[PDB]
Order: sequence, then structure tokens, then C-alpha cells
Amino acid sequence: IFASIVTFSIYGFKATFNYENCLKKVSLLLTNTFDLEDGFLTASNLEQVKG
Amino acid sequence: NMNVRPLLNYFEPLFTWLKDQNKNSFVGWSTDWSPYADQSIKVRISLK
Repeated sequence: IFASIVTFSIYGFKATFNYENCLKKVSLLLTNTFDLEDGFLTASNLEQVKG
Repeated sequence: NMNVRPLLNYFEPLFTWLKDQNKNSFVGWSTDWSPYADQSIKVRISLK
């Protein structure tokens, strides 16, 4: 159980990092395409801006 | 009111001549070409 705790902590960290990179790539692509102000397009308002 | 039909009636023969002469052409224009676009460089800055 202790080993599973230790391993899955780092596994969750890696998954979170990959998810953040996934968000960042899409955000950058949209910003470059539509010439939106940098930093204005955040993760929280992604769906509203998409619509 | 002011009418534009008289002018069209006056220039109708010239309109027909142009239409005959414009078969191998592209009527209209595109609002993106410029005499400096071929030698320009685009910059992109992201401060944040």
C-alpha cells in the first residue's frame, strides 16, 4: 500500500502536467489563429470563448 | 427623385462592348494584395 501511494502520487503529477500541456497547446493555437490578446484567454473561460 | 437609369441607357452599348471584351478576364478585386506584401516580414510578440 505504501509503495502504491508513492507511485500513484507521481503518476497523478505526470497526468496533471500532460493535461496542462494539452490545454496550453489549444489555447496558443486559438490565440494565434484569431489574434486574441495574450493572457486574456484562460482555461476557466475556454468554453465561453469557444462558443 | 434622382434616377440612374438614364446613365445606364446612355452607356449600354459600351457595357455590351466591355462584356464582349471581358470574357477572358476576372471581374472584381481582392482586398488583400498590396505592392509591398511580397517583400514584407511578419512579426509576432507574446509579452505575457
